Amino acid sequence: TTHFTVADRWGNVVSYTTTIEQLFGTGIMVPDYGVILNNELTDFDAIPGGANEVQPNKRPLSSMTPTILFKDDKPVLTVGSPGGATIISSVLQTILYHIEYGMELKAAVEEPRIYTNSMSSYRYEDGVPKDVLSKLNGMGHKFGTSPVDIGNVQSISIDHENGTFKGVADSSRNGAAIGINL
Amino acid sequence: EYKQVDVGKDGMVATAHPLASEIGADVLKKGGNAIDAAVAIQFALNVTEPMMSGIGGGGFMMVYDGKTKDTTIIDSRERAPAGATPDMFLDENGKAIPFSERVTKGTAVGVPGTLKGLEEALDKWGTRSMKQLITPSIKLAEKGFPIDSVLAEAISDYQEKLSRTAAKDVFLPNGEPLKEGDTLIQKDLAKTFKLIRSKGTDAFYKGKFAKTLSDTVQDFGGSMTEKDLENYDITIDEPIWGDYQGYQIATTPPPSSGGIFLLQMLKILDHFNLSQYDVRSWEKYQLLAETMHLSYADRASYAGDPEFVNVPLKGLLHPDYIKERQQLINLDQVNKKPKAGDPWKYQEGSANYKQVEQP
Ligand SMILES: N[C@@H](CCC(=O)O)C(=O)O
Repeated sequence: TTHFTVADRWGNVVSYTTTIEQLFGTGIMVPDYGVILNNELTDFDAIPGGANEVQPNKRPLSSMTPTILFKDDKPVLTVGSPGGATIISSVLQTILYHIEYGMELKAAVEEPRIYTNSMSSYRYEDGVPKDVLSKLNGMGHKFGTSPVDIGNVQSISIDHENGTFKGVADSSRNGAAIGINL
Repeated sequence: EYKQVDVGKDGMVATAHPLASEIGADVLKKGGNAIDAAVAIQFALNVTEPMMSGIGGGGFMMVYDGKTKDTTIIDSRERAPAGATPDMFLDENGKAIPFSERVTKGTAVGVPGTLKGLEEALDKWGTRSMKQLITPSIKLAEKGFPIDSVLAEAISDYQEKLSRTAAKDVFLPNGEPLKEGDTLIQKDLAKTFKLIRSKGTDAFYKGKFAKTLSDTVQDFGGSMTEKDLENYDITIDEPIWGDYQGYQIATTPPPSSGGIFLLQMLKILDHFNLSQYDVRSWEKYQLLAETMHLSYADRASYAGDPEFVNVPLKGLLHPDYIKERQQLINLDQVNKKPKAGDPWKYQEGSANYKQVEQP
Protein backbone atom coordinates (compact mmCIF):
# COMPACT_ATOMS: atom_id res chain seq x y z
CA THR A 1 0.00 0.00 0.00
CA THR A 2 1.19 3.47 -0.66
CA HIS A 3 -0.23 6.95 -0.21
CA PHE A 4 0.63 10.08 -2.24
CA THR A 5 -0.90 13.47 -2.76
CA VAL A 6 -0.79 16.36 -5.31
CA ALA A 7 -2.08 19.92 -5.40
CA ASP A 8 -1.92 22.22 -8.42
CA ARG A 9 -2.08 25.93 -9.37
CA TRP A 10 -5.78 25.65 -10.13
CA GLY A 11 -7.02 24.49 -6.75
CA ASN A 12 -7.33 20.80 -7.56
CA VAL A 13 -6.25 18.48 -4.79
CA VAL A 14 -5.58 14.69 -4.87
CA SER A 15 -5.16 12.32 -1.90
CA TYR A 16 -4.73 8.77 -3.18
CA THR A 17 -4.08 5.50 -1.33
CA THR A 18 -3.54 2.47 -3.57
CA THR A 19 -2.47 -1.10 -2.90
CA ILE A 20 -2.07 -4.76 -3.92
CA GLU A 21 -2.57 -5.78 -0.22
CA GLN A 22 0.43 -7.75 1.09
CA LEU A 23 3.88 -6.71 -0.14
CA PHE A 24 4.00 -8.16 -3.69
CA GLY A 25 0.35 -9.15 -3.17
CA THR A 26 -0.16 -12.90 -3.91
CA GLY A 27 3.36 -12.96 -5.36
CA ILE A 28 1.72 -14.08 -8.70
CA MET A 29 2.80 -12.33 -11.89
CA VAL A 30 0.90 -12.55 -15.17
CA PRO A 31 3.47 -14.62 -17.12
CA ASP A 32 4.75 -12.57 -20.03
CA TYR A 33 3.13 -9.38 -18.82
CA GLY A 34 4.99 -8.52 -15.59
CA VAL A 35 1.87 -7.53 -13.59
CA ILE A 36 1.93 -8.62 -9.90
CA LEU A 37 -1.54 -9.56 -8.73
CA ASN A 38 -3.22 -8.38 -5.54
CA ASN A 39 -4.33 -10.69 -2.69
CA GLU A 40 -7.05 -8.17 -1.79
CA LEU A 41 -9.75 -10.78 -1.17
CA THR A 42 -7.99 -11.88 2.05
CA ASP A 43 -9.16 -8.57 3.49
CA PHE A 44 -12.62 -10.26 3.62
CA ASP A 45 -13.50 -12.22 6.77
CA ALA A 46 -12.26 -15.81 6.47
CA ILE A 47 -15.31 -17.08 8.51
CA PRO A 48 -18.57 -15.98 6.83
CA GLY A 49 -21.74 -14.56 8.34
CA GLY A 50 -20.64 -11.02 9.17
CA ALA A 51 -20.62 -7.62 7.56
CA ASN A 52 -17.32 -8.37 5.83
CA GLU A 53 -17.98 -11.93 4.63
CA VAL A 54 -16.89 -12.90 1.11
CA GLN A 55 -19.64 -12.73 -1.54
CA PRO A 56 -19.39 -12.96 -5.34
CA ASN A 57 -18.75 -9.45 -6.84
CA LYS A 58 -18.52 -7.87 -3.36
CA ARG A 59 -15.50 -5.74 -2.35
CA PRO A 60 -13.37 -6.53 0.71
CA LEU A 61 -13.45 -4.01 3.56
CA SER A 62 -10.50 -1.61 3.33
CA SER A 63 -8.85 0.64 5.96
CA MET A 64 -7.47 3.14 3.38
CA THR A 65 -8.24 6.62 4.51
CA PRO A 66 -7.25 9.30 1.91
CA THR A 67 -8.61 12.47 3.53
CA ILE A 68 -8.77 16.19 2.76
CA LEU A 69 -9.48 18.82 5.45
CA PHE A 70 -11.21 22.10 4.56
CA LYS A 71 -11.37 25.49 6.29
CA ASP A 72 -14.02 27.82 4.94
CA ASP A 73 -14.66 25.48 2.01
CA LYS A 74 -11.11 25.57 0.73
CA PRO A 75 -8.88 22.45 1.00
CA VAL A 76 -6.10 23.07 3.52
CA LEU A 77 -4.70 19.69 4.31
CA THR A 78 -4.47 16.26 2.83
CA VAL A 79 -3.54 13.09 4.80
CA GLY A 80 -3.30 9.40 4.00
CA SER A 81 -1.06 6.41 4.71
CA PRO A 82 -0.39 2.70 4.11
CA GLY A 83 -0.49 0.20 7.00
CA GLY A 84 -3.49 -2.13 7.00
CA ALA A 85 -5.83 -1.57 9.93
CA THR A 86 -3.26 0.88 11.34
CA ILE A 87 -3.98 3.37 8.57
CA ILE A 88 -6.91 4.78 10.55
CA SER A 89 -4.67 5.36 13.54
CA SER A 90 -1.86 7.03 11.59
CA VAL A 91 -4.22 9.44 9.93
CA LEU A 92 -5.98 10.13 13.20
CA GLN A 93 -2.72 10.84 14.96
CA THR A 94 -1.30 13.24 12.30
CA ILE A 95 -4.59 15.20 12.39
CA LEU A 96 -4.55 15.28 16.19
CA TYR A 97 -0.97 16.49 16.34
CA HIS A 98 -1.28 19.11 13.58
CA ILE A 99 -4.74 20.35 14.58
CA GLU A 100 -5.31 19.87 18.30
CA TYR A 101 -1.68 20.16 19.44
CA GLY A 102 -0.96 22.73 16.76
CA MET A 103 2.34 21.12 15.66
CA GLU A 104 4.10 22.10 12.45
CA LEU A 105 3.18 19.55 9.74
CA LYS A 106 6.49 17.62 9.56
CA ALA A 107 6.75 17.37 13.33
CA ALA A 108 3.13 16.18 13.48
CA VAL A 109 3.92 13.47 10.88
CA GLU A 110 7.06 12.35 12.75
CA GLU A 111 5.46 12.32 16.25
CA PRO A 112 5.72 8.68 17.51
CA ARG A 113 2.46 6.84 16.94
CA ILE A 114 0.81 3.94 18.70
CA TYR A 115 -1.73 1.43 17.48
CA THR A 116 -3.88 -1.16 19.25
CA ASN A 117 -7.06 -2.74 17.90
CA SER A 118 -7.68 -5.18 20.78
CA MET A 119 -6.26 -6.26 24.20
CA SER A 120 -3.83 -8.58 22.38
CA SER A 121 -2.64 -6.39 19.52
CA TYR A 122 -0.37 -3.42 20.42
CA ARG A 123 2.26 -1.51 18.50
CA TYR A 124 4.26 1.62 19.32
CA GLU A 125 7.00 3.64 17.59
CA ASP A 126 10.42 4.54 18.92
CA GLY A 127 10.03 7.72 21.07
CA VAL A 128 7.02 6.66 23.13
CA PRO A 129 8.75 7.18 26.58
CA LYS A 130 9.67 3.90 28.25
CA ASP A 131 8.32 5.16 31.58
CA VAL A 132 4.96 5.77 29.83
CA LEU A 133 4.92 2.21 28.39
CA SER A 134 5.60 0.80 31.80
CA LYS A 135 2.72 2.89 33.31
CA LEU A 136 0.31 1.74 30.56
CA ASN A 137 1.29 -1.92 30.81
CA GLY A 138 1.03 -1.48 34.57
CA MET A 139 -2.68 -0.75 34.02
CA GLY A 140 -3.44 -3.76 31.79
CA HIS A 141 -2.16 -2.66 28.36
CA LYS A 142 0.10 -5.00 26.46
CA PHE A 143 2.75 -2.96 24.66
CA GLY A 144 5.71 -5.16 23.64
CA THR A 145 9.46 -5.17 24.32
CA SER A 146 10.24 -3.38 21.08
CA PRO A 147 9.04 -0.49 18.84
CA VAL A 148 7.94 -0.83 15.23
CA ASP A 149 7.38 1.90 12.68
CA ILE A 150 3.76 2.66 12.01
CA GLY A 151 2.40 4.01 8.76
CA ASN A 152 3.92 6.36 6.21
CA VAL A 153 2.05 9.62 5.98
CA GLN A 154 2.46 11.88 2.95
CA SER A 155 0.72 15.15 3.47
CA ILE A 156 0.20 18.57 1.81
CA SER A 157 -0.83 21.78 3.52
CA ILE A 158 -2.25 24.70 1.55
CA ASP A 159 -1.94 28.30 2.76
CA HIS A 160 -4.48 30.28 0.81
CA GLU A 161 -3.28 33.48 2.49
CA ASN A 162 0.21 33.43 1.04
CA GLY A 163 -0.86 31.22 -1.82
CA THR A 164 1.78 28.62 -0.99
CA PHE A 165 1.95 24.84 -0.59
CA LYS A 166 3.88 22.66 1.80
CA GLY A 167 4.61 19.01 1.23
CA VAL A 168 5.75 16.36 3.67
CA ALA A 169 6.80 12.74 3.27
CA ASP A 170 7.08 10.51 6.35
CA SER A 171 10.62 9.47 7.22
CA SER A 172 9.27 5.92 7.65
CA ARG A 173 9.94 5.41 3.95
CA ASN A 174 12.32 7.22 1.53
CA GLY A 175 9.62 9.45 0.13
CA ALA A 176 10.02 12.89 -1.35
CA ALA A 177 8.07 16.11 -1.42
CA ILE A 178 8.66 18.42 -4.36
CA GLY A 179 7.27 21.92 -4.63
CA ILE A 180 6.50 23.45 -8.01
CA ASN A 181 7.71 27.01 -8.80
CA LEU A 182 6.25 28.32 -12.07
CA GLU B 1 18.94 16.32 -3.57
CA TYR B 2 15.50 14.97 -2.54
CA LYS B 3 13.71 16.48 0.44
CA GLN B 4 11.06 15.19 2.83
CA VAL B 5 9.59 18.63 3.32
CA ASP B 6 9.30 21.30 0.59
CA VAL B 7 7.38 24.42 -0.25
CA GLY B 8 6.07 25.76 -3.49
CA LYS B 9 4.14 28.62 -4.96
CA ASP B 10 2.58 26.66 -7.79
CA GLY B 11 2.00 23.17 -6.60
CA MET B 12 3.20 20.27 -4.58
CA VAL B 13 3.79 16.55 -4.85
CA ALA B 14 4.49 14.12 -2.00
CA THR B 15 5.01 10.41 -2.65
CA ALA B 16 6.90 7.52 -1.09
CA HIS B 17 9.48 7.31 -3.89
CA PRO B 18 11.75 10.09 -5.30
CA LEU B 19 11.49 8.90 -8.90
CA ALA B 20 7.72 8.96 -8.70
CA SER B 21 7.79 12.38 -7.02
CA GLU B 22 10.06 13.59 -9.82
CA ILE B 23 7.68 12.25 -12.50
CA GLY B 24 4.60 13.82 -10.99
CA ALA B 25 6.38 17.13 -10.42
CA ASP B 26 7.59 17.05 -14.06
CA VAL B 27 3.96 16.81 -15.19
CA LEU B 28 2.98 19.89 -13.13
CA LYS B 29 6.03 21.86 -14.31
CA LYS B 30 5.03 21.13 -17.90
CA GLY B 31 1.52 22.51 -17.34
CA GLY B 32 -0.56 19.50 -16.41
CA ASN B 33 -2.91 19.42 -13.39
CA ALA B 34 -2.97 17.48 -10.14
CA ILE B 35 -5.03 14.64 -11.60
CA ASP B 36 -2.65 14.27 -14.59
CA ALA B 37 0.28 14.26 -12.16
CA ALA B 38 -1.43 11.71 -9.88
CA VAL B 39 -2.04 9.30 -12.79
CA ALA B 40 1.64 9.66 -13.82
CA ILE B 41 2.67 9.02 -10.27
CA GLN B 42 0.59 5.85 -10.03
CA PHE B 43 2.31 4.33 -13.03
CA ALA B 44 5.73 5.37 -11.69
CA LEU B 45 5.04 3.81 -8.27
CA ASN B 46 3.79 0.65 -10.05
CA VAL B 47 7.29 0.38 -11.50
CA THR B 48 9.54 1.68 -8.68
CA GLU B 49 7.67 0.55 -5.52
CA PRO B 50 6.29 -2.61 -7.18
CA MET B 51 5.58 -4.43 -3.97
CA MET B 52 3.20 -1.64 -2.82
CA SER B 53 0.69 -0.86 -5.57
CA GLY B 54 -0.11 -1.06 -9.26
CA ILE B 55 -2.40 -2.01 -12.12
CA GLY B 56 -2.66 -5.41 -10.40
CA GLY B 57 -4.59 -3.86 -7.48
CA GLY B 58 -6.97 -1.09 -6.48
CA GLY B 59 -7.39 2.08 -4.44
CA PHE B 60 -9.38 5.11 -3.33
CA MET B 61 -8.53 8.36 -5.07
CA MET B 62 -10.04 11.47 -3.53
CA VAL B 63 -10.17 14.59 -5.71
CA TYR B 64 -11.19 18.09 -4.87
CA ASP B 65 -12.01 19.80 -8.21
CA GLY B 66 -10.84 23.38 -8.16
CA LYS B 67 -13.31 24.30 -10.91
CA THR B 68 -16.55 22.89 -9.61
CA LYS B 69 -15.54 22.93 -5.96
CA ASP B 70 -16.97 19.38 -5.46
CA THR B 71 -15.01 16.50 -3.85
CA THR B 72 -15.46 12.92 -5.08
CA ILE B 73 -13.79 9.56 -4.70
CA ILE B 74 -12.79 7.23 -7.61
CA ASP B 75 -13.18 3.90 -5.78
CA SER B 76 -11.08 1.27 -7.50
CA ARG B 77 -11.38 -1.38 -4.87
CA GLU B 78 -11.11 -4.89 -6.39
CA ARG B 79 -14.17 -7.12 -6.59
CA ALA B 80 -14.35 -10.82 -5.83
CA PRO B 81 -14.95 -12.86 -9.03
CA ALA B 82 -18.42 -14.35 -9.70
CA GLY B 83 -17.06 -17.77 -8.71
CA ALA B 84 -15.94 -16.75 -5.26
CA THR B 85 -17.93 -18.11 -2.29
CA PRO B 86 -18.40 -17.17 1.42
CA ASP B 87 -16.28 -20.04 2.68
CA MET B 88 -13.63 -20.07 0.06
CA PHE B 89 -10.94 -19.34 2.66
CA LEU B 90 -11.99 -22.21 4.95
CA ASP B 91 -10.51 -25.70 4.83
CA GLU B 92 -12.44 -28.96 4.46
CA ASN B 93 -12.94 -28.97 8.19
CA GLY B 94 -14.41 -25.45 8.27
CA LYS B 95 -11.30 -23.87 9.76
CA ALA B 96 -9.68 -20.84 8.14
CA ILE B 97 -6.71 -21.46 5.85
CA PRO B 98 -3.60 -20.10 7.69
CA PHE B 99 -3.20 -16.46 6.64
CA SER B 100 0.37 -16.58 5.22
CA GLU B 101 -0.77 -19.44 3.09
CA ARG B 102 -4.15 -17.85 2.24
CA VAL B 103 -2.34 -14.85 0.86
CA THR B 104 -0.65 -16.82 -1.93
CA LYS B 105 -3.81 -18.51 -3.34
CA GLY B 106 -5.59 -17.76 -6.60
CA THR B 107 -8.80 -17.39 -4.65
CA ALA B 108 -7.23 -14.26 -3.06
CA VAL B 109 -7.00 -12.27 -6.30
CA GLY B 110 -9.54 -9.50 -6.65
CA VAL B 111 -10.58 -8.17 -10.07
CA PRO B 112 -8.04 -5.27 -10.49
CA GLY B 113 -9.46 -1.80 -10.61
CA THR B 114 -6.48 0.61 -10.59
CA LEU B 115 -6.14 0.99 -14.36
CA LYS B 116 -9.88 1.58 -14.71
CA GLY B 117 -9.77 4.21 -11.99
CA LEU B 118 -6.90 6.08 -13.71
CA GLU B 119 -8.92 5.97 -16.95
CA GLU B 120 -11.95 7.39 -15.17
CA ALA B 121 -9.87 10.15 -13.55
CA LEU B 122 -8.32 11.31 -16.84
CA ASP B 123 -11.75 11.23 -18.43
CA LYS B 124 -13.21 13.53 -15.77
CA TRP B 125 -10.30 15.94 -15.12
CA GLY B 126 -7.35 15.04 -17.34
CA THR B 127 -5.47 17.55 -19.49
CA ARG B 128 -2.69 15.13 -20.58
CA SER B 129 -3.29 11.81 -22.38
CA MET B 130 -2.68 8.46 -20.77
CA LYS B 131 -0.15 8.15 -23.61
CA GLN B 132 1.85 11.16 -22.40
CA LEU B 133 1.53 10.26 -18.71
CA ILE B 134 2.46 6.57 -18.86
CA THR B 135 5.47 7.00 -21.12
CA PRO B 136 7.99 8.00 -18.44
CA SER B 137 7.14 4.78 -16.55
CA ILE B 138 7.50 2.69 -19.70
CA LYS B 139 11.08 3.96 -19.73
CA LEU B 140 11.72 3.06 -16.03
CA ALA B 141 10.35 -0.44 -16.60
CA GLU B 142 12.09 -1.01 -19.96
CA LYS B 143 15.47 0.53 -19.16
CA GLY B 144 15.30 0.01 -15.40
CA PHE B 145 16.40 1.87 -12.28
CA PRO B 146 18.72 0.99 -9.34
CA ILE B 147 17.00 -0.65 -6.37
CA ASP B 148 17.62 0.69 -2.88
CA SER B 149 17.98 -1.07 0.48
CA VAL B 150 14.23 -1.16 1.03
CA LEU B 151 13.17 -2.87 -2.19
CA ALA B 152 16.12 -5.23 -1.80
CA GLU B 153 14.79 -6.14 1.68
CA ALA B 154 11.25 -6.68 0.49
CA ILE B 155 12.62 -8.94 -2.27
CA SER B 156 14.61 -11.09 0.14
CA ASP B 157 11.87 -11.07 2.77
CA TYR B 158 9.32 -12.33 0.21
CA GLN B 159 11.60 -14.56 -1.82
CA GLU B 160 9.60 -17.67 -1.00
CA LYS B 161 6.30 -16.53 -2.52
CA LEU B 162 8.05 -14.81 -5.40
CA SER B 163 10.08 -17.95 -6.12
CA ARG B 164 6.78 -19.78 -6.85
CA THR B 165 5.46 -17.78 -9.73
CA ALA B 166 6.68 -16.16 -12.89
CA ALA B 167 7.60 -13.29 -10.57
CA LYS B 168 10.92 -15.02 -9.90
CA ASP B 169 12.21 -14.20 -13.40
CA VAL B 170 12.10 -10.51 -12.56
CA PHE B 171 12.98 -10.36 -8.86
CA LEU B 172 14.95 -13.54 -8.35
CA PRO B 173 17.13 -13.17 -11.52
CA ASN B 174 18.83 -16.48 -11.50
CA GLY B 175 17.95 -17.82 -8.08
CA GLU B 176 19.12 -14.84 -6.18
CA PRO B 177 17.18 -11.80 -4.98
CA LEU B 178 18.39 -8.58 -6.61
CA LYS B 179 20.50 -6.64 -4.11
CA GLU B 180 20.64 -2.97 -3.28
CA GLY B 181 22.33 -1.22 -6.18
CA ASP B 182 21.25 -3.72 -8.83
CA THR B 183 19.18 -2.49 -11.76
CA LEU B 184 15.60 -3.71 -11.76
CA ILE B 185 14.31 -4.16 -15.31
CA GLN B 186 10.70 -5.03 -15.98
CA LYS B 187 10.50 -5.76 -19.69
CA ASP B 188 7.16 -7.55 -19.65
CA LEU B 189 5.64 -4.80 -17.60
CA ALA B 190 7.00 -2.25 -20.09
CA LYS B 191 5.29 -4.28 -22.84
CA THR B 192 2.02 -4.19 -20.96
CA PHE B 193 2.32 -0.44 -20.43
CA LYS B 194 3.01 0.10 -24.13
CA LEU B 195 -0.14 -1.96 -24.86
CA ILE B 196 -2.11 0.26 -22.50
CA ARG B 197 -0.56 3.37 -24.14
CA SER B 198 -1.80 2.38 -27.61
CA LYS B 199 -4.86 0.29 -26.87
CA GLY B 200 -6.29 1.86 -23.72
CA THR B 201 -7.63 -0.02 -20.74
CA ASP B 202 -9.19 -2.54 -23.11
CA ALA B 203 -5.64 -3.86 -23.34
CA PHE B 204 -6.18 -4.96 -19.73
CA TYR B 205 -9.87 -5.80 -19.28
CA LYS B 206 -10.35 -7.65 -22.56
CA GLY B 207 -8.33 -9.49 -25.11
CA LYS B 208 -5.23 -11.53 -24.55
CA PHE B 209 -4.02 -9.96 -21.39
CA ALA B 210 -7.41 -10.58 -19.86
CA LYS B 211 -7.26 -14.22 -20.84
CA THR B 212 -3.74 -14.82 -19.50
CA LEU B 213 -4.47 -13.18 -16.13
CA SER B 214 -7.80 -15.03 -15.84
CA ASP B 215 -6.06 -18.26 -16.82
CA THR B 216 -3.26 -17.68 -14.31
CA VAL B 217 -5.61 -16.93 -11.43
CA GLN B 218 -7.28 -20.26 -12.34
CA ASP B 219 -3.91 -22.05 -12.44
CA PHE B 220 -3.31 -20.91 -8.84
CA GLY B 221 -6.75 -22.01 -7.70
CA GLY B 222 -9.00 -18.99 -8.11
CA SER B 223 -12.22 -18.74 -10.12
CA MET B 224 -11.59 -15.46 -12.07
CA THR B 225 -12.84 -15.49 -15.68
CA GLU B 226 -12.61 -13.13 -18.58
CA LYS B 227 -16.20 -12.08 -17.97
CA ASP B 228 -15.29 -10.96 -14.44
CA LEU B 229 -12.78 -8.54 -15.97
CA GLU B 230 -15.24 -7.51 -18.63
CA ASN B 231 -17.79 -6.76 -15.90
CA TYR B 232 -15.50 -4.55 -13.80
CA ASP B 233 -16.23 -0.86 -13.39
CA ILE B 234 -14.97 1.46 -10.68
CA THR B 235 -17.45 3.16 -8.37
CA ILE B 236 -17.83 6.95 -7.76
CA ASP B 237 -18.30 7.48 -4.06
CA GLU B 238 -19.33 10.63 -2.18
CA PRO B 239 -16.96 11.47 0.72
CA ILE B 240 -18.23 11.14 4.27
CA TRP B 241 -17.96 14.57 5.86
CA GLY B 242 -17.45 15.54 9.46
CA ASP B 243 -17.06 18.88 11.28
CA TYR B 244 -13.93 18.99 13.47
CA GLN B 245 -12.33 21.94 15.29
CA GLY B 246 -13.68 24.43 12.81
CA TYR B 247 -12.49 22.38 9.83
CA GLN B 248 -14.57 20.13 7.62
CA ILE B 249 -13.15 16.64 6.95
CA ALA B 250 -13.90 14.79 3.69
CA THR B 251 -12.89 11.20 4.16
CA THR B 252 -13.49 7.70 2.81
CA PRO B 253 -16.85 5.93 3.12
CA PRO B 254 -17.47 2.17 3.08
CA PRO B 255 -16.21 -0.13 1.36
CA SER B 256 -13.49 1.52 3.41
CA SER B 257 -13.70 1.46 7.20
CA GLY B 258 -11.25 4.34 7.30
CA GLY B 259 -13.41 7.41 7.07
CA ILE B 260 -16.15 6.40 9.49
CA PHE B 261 -13.73 5.39 12.18
CA LEU B 262 -11.37 8.30 11.77
CA LEU B 263 -14.40 10.51 12.38
CA GLN B 264 -15.70 8.36 15.26
CA MET B 265 -12.37 8.36 17.06
CA LEU B 266 -12.08 12.16 16.76
CA LYS B 267 -15.64 12.65 18.17
CA ILE B 268 -14.93 10.22 21.00
CA LEU B 269 -11.69 11.95 21.92
CA ASP B 270 -13.30 15.42 21.95
CA HIS B 271 -14.76 14.78 25.43
CA PHE B 272 -11.26 14.37 26.84
CA ASN B 273 -9.62 17.35 25.01
CA LEU B 274 -6.17 15.73 24.55
CA SER B 275 -4.12 18.92 24.34
CA GLN B 276 -4.78 19.69 28.02
CA TYR B 277 -2.15 16.86 28.40
CA ASP B 278 1.49 16.97 27.22
CA VAL B 279 1.91 15.26 23.87
CA ARG B 280 3.99 12.39 25.34
CA SER B 281 2.01 12.05 28.60
CA TRP B 282 0.74 8.62 29.62
CA GLU B 283 -2.70 10.24 29.76
CA LYS B 284 -2.75 11.05 26.08
CA TYR B 285 -1.65 7.54 25.11
CA GLN B 286 -4.04 5.93 27.56
CA LEU B 287 -7.00 7.77 26.00
CA LEU B 288 -5.97 7.03 22.38
CA ALA B 289 -5.60 3.34 23.29
CA GLU B 290 -9.04 3.01 24.96
CA THR B 291 -10.65 4.98 22.11
CA MET B 292 -9.02 2.76 19.45
CA HIS B 293 -10.26 -0.32 21.30
CA LEU B 294 -13.91 0.82 21.03
CA SER B 295 -13.77 2.02 17.42
CA TYR B 296 -11.89 -1.04 16.08
CA ALA B 297 -14.52 -3.26 17.87
CA ASP B 298 -17.28 -1.35 16.06
CA ARG B 299 -15.34 -1.70 12.82
CA ALA B 300 -15.12 -5.43 13.19
CA SER B 301 -18.91 -5.76 13.81
CA TYR B 302 -20.44 -3.27 11.34
CA ALA B 303 -18.13 -2.44 8.43
CA GLY B 304 -18.52 -4.02 4.97
CA ASP B 305 -19.23 -3.27 1.31
CA PRO B 306 -22.40 -1.06 1.33
CA GLU B 307 -23.74 -2.59 -1.92
CA PHE B 308 -24.10 -5.81 0.09
CA VAL B 309 -24.55 -4.96 3.78
CA ASN B 310 -26.23 -2.23 5.85
CA VAL B 311 -23.42 -0.28 7.60
CA PRO B 312 -24.96 1.85 10.40
CA LEU B 313 -23.06 4.97 9.43
CA LYS B 314 -25.53 7.46 10.88
CA GLY B 315 -25.65 5.53 14.13
CA LEU B 316 -21.92 5.08 14.57
CA LEU B 317 -21.48 8.85 14.43
CA HIS B 318 -24.63 9.91 16.25
CA PRO B 319 -23.82 12.26 19.13
CA ASP B 320 -25.66 10.20 21.71
CA TYR B 321 -23.92 7.07 20.56
CA ILE B 322 -20.57 8.82 20.67
CA LYS B 323 -21.50 9.91 24.20
CA GLU B 324 -22.25 6.32 25.13
CA ARG B 325 -18.76 5.31 24.01
CA GLN B 326 -16.95 8.24 25.64
CA GLN B 327 -18.76 7.07 28.80
CA LEU B 328 -16.86 3.77 28.66
CA ILE B 329 -13.49 5.47 28.72
CA ASN B 330 -11.66 6.14 32.00
CA LEU B 331 -8.29 7.72 32.34
CA ASP B 332 -7.41 5.61 35.27
CA GLN B 333 -8.45 2.10 34.25
CA VAL B 334 -8.34 -0.10 31.16
CA ASN B 335 -11.48 -1.67 29.76
CA LYS B 336 -10.32 -5.28 29.45
CA LYS B 337 -13.32 -6.43 27.49
CA PRO B 338 -13.86 -3.69 24.91
CA LYS B 339 -16.88 -4.46 22.75
CA ALA B 340 -18.77 -2.97 19.82
CA GLY B 341 -21.73 -0.85 20.95
CA ASP B 342 -25.22 -0.65 19.46
CA PRO B 343 -25.37 2.10 16.81
CA TRP B 344 -28.68 0.74 15.48
CA LYS B 345 -30.41 2.31 18.44
CA TYR B 346 -29.60 5.70 16.95
CA GLN B 347 -30.77 5.17 13.42
CA GLU B 348 -33.32 3.29 11.38
CA GLY B 349 -33.03 -0.34 10.43
CA SER B 350 -30.98 -3.31 11.49
CA ALA B 351 -27.95 -5.26 10.34
CA ASN B 352 -28.55 -7.79 7.52
CA TYR B 353 -25.66 -9.90 8.84
CA LYS B 354 -24.55 -11.48 12.14
CA GLN B 355 -21.66 -11.02 14.56
CA VAL B 356 -19.06 -13.65 13.80
CA GLU B 357 -15.76 -13.86 15.64
CA GLN B 358 -12.76 -14.20 13.32
CA PRO B 359 -9.51 -16.13 13.99
N1 LIG C 1 -5.25 -4.19 2.12
C1 LIG C 1 -5.27 -3.10 3.13
C2 LIG C 1 -3.95 -2.32 3.06
C3 LIG C 1 -2.70 -3.13 3.35
C4 LIG C 1 -1.59 -2.23 3.88
O1 LIG C 1 -1.77 -0.99 3.89
O2 LIG C 1 -0.53 -2.76 4.29
C5 LIG C 1 -6.45 -2.12 3.01
O3 LIG C 1 -7.05 -1.98 1.91
O4 LIG C 1 -6.75 -1.47 4.04
